[PDB]
Amino acid sequence: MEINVSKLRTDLPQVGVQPYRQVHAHSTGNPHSTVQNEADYHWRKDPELGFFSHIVGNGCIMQVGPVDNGAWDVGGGWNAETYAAVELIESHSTKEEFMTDYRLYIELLRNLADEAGLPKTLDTGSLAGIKTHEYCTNNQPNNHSDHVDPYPYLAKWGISREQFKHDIENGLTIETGWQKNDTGYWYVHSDGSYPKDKFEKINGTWYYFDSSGYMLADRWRKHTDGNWYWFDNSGEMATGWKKIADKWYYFNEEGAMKTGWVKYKDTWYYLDAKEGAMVSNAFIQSADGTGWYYLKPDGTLADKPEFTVEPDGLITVK
Amino acid sequence: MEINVSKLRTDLPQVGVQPYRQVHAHSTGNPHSTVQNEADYHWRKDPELGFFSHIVGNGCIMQVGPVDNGAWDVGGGWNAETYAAVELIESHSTKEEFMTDYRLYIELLRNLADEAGLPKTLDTGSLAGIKTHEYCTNNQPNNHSDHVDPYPYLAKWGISREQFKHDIENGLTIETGWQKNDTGYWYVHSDGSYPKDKFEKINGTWYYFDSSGYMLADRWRKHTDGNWYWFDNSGEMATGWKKIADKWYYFNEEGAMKTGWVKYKDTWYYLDAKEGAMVSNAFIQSADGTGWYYLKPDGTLADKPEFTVEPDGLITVK
Ligand SMILES: C[N+](C)(C)CCO
Ligand SMILES: C[N+](C)(C)CCO
Ligand SMILES: C[N+](C)(C)CCO
Ligand SMILES: C[N+](C)(C)CCO
Ligand SMILES: C[N+](C)(C)CCO
Ligand SMILES: C[N+](C)(C)CCO
Ligand SMILES: C[N+](C)(C)CCO
Ligand SMILES: C[N+](C)(C)CCO
Ligand SMILES: C[N+](C)(C)CCO
Ligand SMILES: C[N+](C)(C)CCO
Ligand SMILES: [Zn+2]
Ligand SMILES: [Zn+2]
Repeated sequence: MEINVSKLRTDLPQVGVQPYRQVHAHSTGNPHSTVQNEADYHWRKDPELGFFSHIVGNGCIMQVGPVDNGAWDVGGGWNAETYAAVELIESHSTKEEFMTDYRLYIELLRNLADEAGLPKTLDTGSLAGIKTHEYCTNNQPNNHSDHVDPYPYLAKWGISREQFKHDIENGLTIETGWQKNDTGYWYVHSDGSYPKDKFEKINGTWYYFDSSGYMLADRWRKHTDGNWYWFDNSGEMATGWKKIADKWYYFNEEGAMKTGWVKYKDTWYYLDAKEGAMVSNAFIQSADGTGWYYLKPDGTLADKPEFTVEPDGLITVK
Repeated sequence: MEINVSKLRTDLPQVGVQPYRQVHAHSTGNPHSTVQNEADYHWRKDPELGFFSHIVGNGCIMQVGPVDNGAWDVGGGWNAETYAAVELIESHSTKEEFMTDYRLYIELLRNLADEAGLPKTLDTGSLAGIKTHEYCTNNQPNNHSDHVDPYPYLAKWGISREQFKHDIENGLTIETGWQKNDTGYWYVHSDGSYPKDKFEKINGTWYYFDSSGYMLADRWRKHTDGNWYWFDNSGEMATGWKKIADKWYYFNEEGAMKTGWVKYKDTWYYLDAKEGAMVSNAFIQSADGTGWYYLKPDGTLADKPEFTVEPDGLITVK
């Protein structure tokens, strides 16, 4: 992993003695500090106020103290078991920024446990392994701590204590971008979320995803704007003219199915106001209700319709 | 009451002695005999086989034996309490024929109880009053009878034992023909039934009655034949042209709302196939799909429509 050691303090005291049986998972408790803020403060601060080894934030890891040397990180006896103490910043604005750092945090904690010759377990009853500050607060001997990080901050962004344990113990893989199974496609954002019952523009193209997250393909959808949209076999939102089930429809540049008069090259077409399909061999009343326009069998507006009237008088138009 | 005494036997023996405390309600137990059949048989028969005083059937009452003389009618000790014994025939083909006779039966039983100085009660615990053969069978001393008339035959035509008792004790009024309350009209047939959810022709005129029996007035109804019918303020089924809520409809001679082309005097009108109303200022495609007929703003078919075409070319028709 890439580790920034520019603020790694080399003047910190050893706490306890080897072997160190624990890696400690923390969060800063600061809603505004960046990873650099934390490193700079840690750099100049009085170590007796507490110290640690790594800070994860803003897409990077800054090692601020030694490993395998104990630490004053959990306010109690298990300071003497600290192989490493990893802090996660709490200043994320979005779940995406959080997940980016959470991935590094999980990988770092797991790596440090392996390096220290410890089980990759979270908050178990054995002395060794990865322990949260909460677990230390609750279980360490000679405890002087009331901290319960990082569970509250993780829960904020949707990581339950059961998920944290699972990620620590299994590692974390988030398959992002287009995904597919036997049922259909879905699209996973950087943070693991995916669109459901909504439009999403992906790589310059609009798609719609159903309530389970499945991309709509070869399907109509009446949107919330009261408009009809159509999605072809690739899921792409229809624009322009489309022949759908042997009928012609027209969609504007924003995908909305149009009704009424639409110009096409040298001619005009009329799309049924009720069902949307191109109308043919029909009279359409003018907007001022003065008169009528005739649409030929091929759908094109009759520029110069000619009429013959039988005695009936049945009208034939041409 | 009108009583036919042409077959009144004067040779029957007295049974018991005055006073006679009971009027007995019977039914013949014969599914085919008419009132005359019963009277003729009673006339020639061996009295020891049983006898009575009145037979009600076919819209009349034939007195076949004396009153106030006892009778051999109930096969037991209360033969000696018989002031009168009234038999109802069981050969009715319809509920109407039954009700006609049932009315006479009720009135006769009540009248005979009054005449005999007895309470107009049915099957009570006191010695006196109107007693069914069933009640006698069940309660008389020295019983040799298993007859339970007239309850089964009454129940056949919809008179429960509770109704029989009520009619005997209160008398019976059936208000027939047109009836009305604050909600609407209903029409009561001779037998007390009235039409519900159906057409009924009354005095040469068709009406429709809802599921509670209320006549429909100023209302549409889609019938079971898939046709629409309309009923005006008097309930009469619409035929011919009707303007309903400012729109014109046409109904054929059987009341069915017509759609399509209808001839009227010197002209043709067209009634919308979907909602039925007269169409105006519109083109209607010919049946062979060859051409069109134009309907003027007033709804009349344009015999000689004349067209002018603007460059648009917007068509104006006249
Ligand atoms: C993530 N999937 C789209 C596979 C299913 C959601 O319900
Ligand atoms: C001919 N239409 C106008 C209907 C479709 C064009 O592609
Ligand atoms: C309705 N959307 C704007 C989401 C798509 C079309 O532009
Ligand atoms: C009627 N539309 C064509 C608009 C939607 C398909 O069902
Ligand atoms: C009645 N039609 C309209 C069908 C024919 C005109 O004469
Ligand atoms: C006899 N009524 C019509 C009054 C009511 C039936 O439900
Ligand atoms: C004029 N209509 C034909 C519509 C009605 C006749 O009474
Ligand atoms: C449908 N009915 C026959 C009952 C009435 C019209 O004639
Ligand atoms: C539509 N109709 C006129 C036929 C029935 C009224 O609701
Ligand atoms: C497009 N309209 C049919 C409205 C006008 C013809 O030029
Ligand atoms: Zn902590
Ligand atoms: Zn009897």
